[PDB]
Amino acid sequence: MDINWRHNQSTFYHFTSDHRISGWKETNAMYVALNSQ
Amino acid sequence: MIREERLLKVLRAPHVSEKASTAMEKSNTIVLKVAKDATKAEIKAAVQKLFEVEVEVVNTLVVKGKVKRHGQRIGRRSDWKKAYVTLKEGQNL
Amino acid sequence: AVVKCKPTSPGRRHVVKVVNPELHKGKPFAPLLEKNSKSGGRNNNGRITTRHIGGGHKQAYRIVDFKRNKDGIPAVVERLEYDPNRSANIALVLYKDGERRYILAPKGLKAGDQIQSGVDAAIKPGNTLPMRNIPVGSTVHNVEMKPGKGGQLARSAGTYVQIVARDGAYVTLRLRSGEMRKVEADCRATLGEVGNAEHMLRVLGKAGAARWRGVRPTVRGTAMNPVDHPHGGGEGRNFGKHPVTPWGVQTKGKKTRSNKRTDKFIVRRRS
Amino acid sequence: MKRTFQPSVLKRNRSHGFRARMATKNGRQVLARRRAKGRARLTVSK
RNA sequence: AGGACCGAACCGACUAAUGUUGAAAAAUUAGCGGAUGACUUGUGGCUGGGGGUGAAAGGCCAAUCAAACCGGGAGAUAGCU
RNA sequence: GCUCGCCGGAAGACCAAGGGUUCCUGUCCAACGUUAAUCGGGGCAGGGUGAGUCGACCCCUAAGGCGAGGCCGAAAGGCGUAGUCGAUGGGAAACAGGUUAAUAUUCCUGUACUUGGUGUUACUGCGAAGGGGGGACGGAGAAGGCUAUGUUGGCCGGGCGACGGUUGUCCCGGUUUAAGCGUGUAGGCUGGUUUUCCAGGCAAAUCCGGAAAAUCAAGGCUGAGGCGUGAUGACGAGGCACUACGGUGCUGAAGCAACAAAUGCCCUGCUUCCAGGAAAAGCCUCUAAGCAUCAGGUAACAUCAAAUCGUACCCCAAACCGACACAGGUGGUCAGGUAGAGAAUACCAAGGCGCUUGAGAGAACUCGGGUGAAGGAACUAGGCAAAAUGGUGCCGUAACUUCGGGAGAAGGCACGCUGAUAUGUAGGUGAGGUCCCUCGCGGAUGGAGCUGAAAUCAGUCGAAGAUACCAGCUGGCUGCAACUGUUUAUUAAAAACACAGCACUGUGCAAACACGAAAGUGGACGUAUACGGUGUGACGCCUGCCCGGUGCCGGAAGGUUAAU
Repeated sequence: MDINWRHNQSTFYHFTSDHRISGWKETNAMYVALNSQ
Repeated sequence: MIREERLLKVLRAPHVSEKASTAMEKSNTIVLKVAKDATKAEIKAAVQKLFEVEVEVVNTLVVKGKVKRHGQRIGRRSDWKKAYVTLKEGQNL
Repeated sequence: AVVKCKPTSPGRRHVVKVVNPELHKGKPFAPLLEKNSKSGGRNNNGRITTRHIGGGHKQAYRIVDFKRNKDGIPAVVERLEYDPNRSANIALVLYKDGERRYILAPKGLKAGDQIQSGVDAAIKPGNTLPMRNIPVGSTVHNVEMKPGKGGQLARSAGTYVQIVARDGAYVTLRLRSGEMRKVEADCRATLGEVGNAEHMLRVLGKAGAARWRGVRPTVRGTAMNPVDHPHGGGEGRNFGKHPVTPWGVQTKGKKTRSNKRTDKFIVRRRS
Repeated sequence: MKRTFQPSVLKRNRSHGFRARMATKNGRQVLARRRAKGRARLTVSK
């Protein structure tokens, strides 16, 4: 359980996805930034 | 011919179970654990010459070893080989 | 015979076929066939060296006799066949000693027709013979460039080469290019012109026809990004550059012959 | 959805197996580092 | 006959709604396009990082791509926090 | 255990890949199981995988890998000849029934087949990393002959029935049988046989190829299925005797015919079309060197051998890939009934499941749905969403057009059930009988029986007959793109990319060009009617002027101009 918890905390450490906050969290930040311009 | 020094090392134990038992008491076949590298000619010759009976035909399967564990330490057992030795009409053992 | 297809279903609207009723409907002659594996345009390094190649139909190679070595033995043309590896058709011929060979089919040549290779051959279309024995001003195909080597000039369909001069050990040849080239006069050549001229009149009609001759699509350079092709980029259509290959060498004019070894043999470049 | 690891034993072995590490200079250096690090299984064989 | 027509398998992914700490790190449901072809699929093989491949989008190259991943130079450098 | 619901071209069954004991039995409930658990794919122990014929190994090869020498390269190393590996392909052979809690084409019963070794006997020219054949192989389409399978009748066994009727044009069930061996059919292909001669198949050849004759008109090859045997056997609905009520033994009737019919088989066929459709071995043949009263070949018989590894279990999934017992992904094989064109769809059979939290209540609100007065886009960025349309036959159908289309334009009418025509027709199939015989798996006649649309007329029911499910909304003007396609895996499917077609330009073959310190390889076993690059992008009418700038091509006089 401890090994699975360390690896499953280590899941989104090297991500790329920009529309999702922290790799996973859905948001509207594309529209927020885009409307700020 | 097969040398007798080879031919003694092949048979290893008689196999006791209920499939073995019904094979003896129903179809003349004695089931026995053999050497892992033992061919069917060696098992046939070794039952011909070590229990002095007449063997009709041998059928050999190989049984895979079970991964057991002690405590939190695993281990596979060990593969062995099982020979279904079908005797002729005149036999005892 | 060229035939416009009737325009049922687009795709057939613009197709022109070149049908030939005298080609053999059936299997080719087997012991002159061999495996011809398709490459994809890719060398022994795996890399695409020639672009736009790949797919298409499976093809078997046909050993065509370009050398024409059986001299003095006559041969009757057994039949004409479709060859997938070429523009022209191939004639299967039967020599008098019982050896069949495929040759390139010249223009007039039908089934049941005598051809004959060698020095003392009659001058009539189909006979391969050395060019010191052919008259000047004769159409001639399947020309050798080195004696004994095999034919390499005028092999593609409807193509001939005219012999214009016999100055010494050399014959001046008007190649189909328009180029005047000197060839050694001991080089064999086959009389007549090679015979499927109407090949150039077909029109293919759709995209998949090109695809089934093994010609993958051609992305044009200006549609790419600048990292890909020198033409690249630009906010709608934007050319602005002198037209080049994908490797920067000027297309549209720039001469790319450098031999210096065979410049002796070129009397006049093409025009 | 079709994930990246679609297993095949024959491609596992032809690709990353022992006879294929030993087949070249750099795979032998791979095996040398795995032995030197001291590793229970060197290649992926079975 | 047909890169033919309608339409299942099969391939896809046009719209909407849900979902958005999901059942799912891209789906479900209802409709939707192709469906004998430039189709689709299984098994194997080949191409490799300023390199591949690209019916071209800077797309794709193991959930990573205006230059992969791993290890090293390496405690780079950081007049900045 | 009885009911109820769900899937049933799957949510059934069998595998491959992948996993690796999850399989089966006994036992335990700590943790794992989104709850409880006596249960479990959990814990512990024991058991379980039986092969000459299935698969692998093996023989042969494709793509491709590796590669003695070799060519090449600062070194590492690249390429590659001989070779050697490499299946996803080619190559010998087994089927039915029974059995275990758990394996079975493997065990048992019955009946078989294949390939090698050895021995005997009879005849005898055998012999290759060599020659020839063969293996040997496309897309589409069309029927014909069959079968699997199903339906109905006959037969056989059982029932006469909780509620009106049910001894009959009644109800329920069964009606199965293989490989192998023998026969040779519906098809399909090909003229056959004998003699002589030859510049071909690196040599040889009796084989192949070729050229002459002569004669006969048939022979040969291949082939589904049927039929006979296998099989007076097995299986068989059910009864009988004991019954650790789990079953265990014994016995066992009929076991036929007609029709329908595949996407399976004849068929690797046939017709056709361009886009012109693997290789090598096994196999059959020919001989060379050699061996020639020997060895070897062929045939019969006998005898021996056929090793090794896999075999459990899941396999559209709770066992594989997805961190999960995850609404996702995952190749092949089998494919019953009724309605239906159908593998759609509805309801069902075989079979398998009810999705590992439940009990209530019946607020707002959210999600998925049903219906809605009058109105009917007034909503809105926009008819988004929903509603509507929807089948078959017949009538009918405009502009425009590349003469194909548009077109399913548009718009209509008919549709159930019953009866008659006709105790079910047209059609399909086709027995007994009869006739002939080159006599049988034959052809001619004949129509019993079975199957069976579709139409008209008459009648009848309902509000409604395409009644459910399933199943086009239509028309008008216009921009872009000719069209089918492709693309931003994961906010963009588009007018963008592609495309056929056009043009310009390079390229004479050791081609230009590309990958490569090089060797080499692709271009291409191609040769200018070809190949590469660039732009434009079907088709129709067309494509005007400018060479001063930048580029390219050509020129060589003069100026300037490096190493030396």
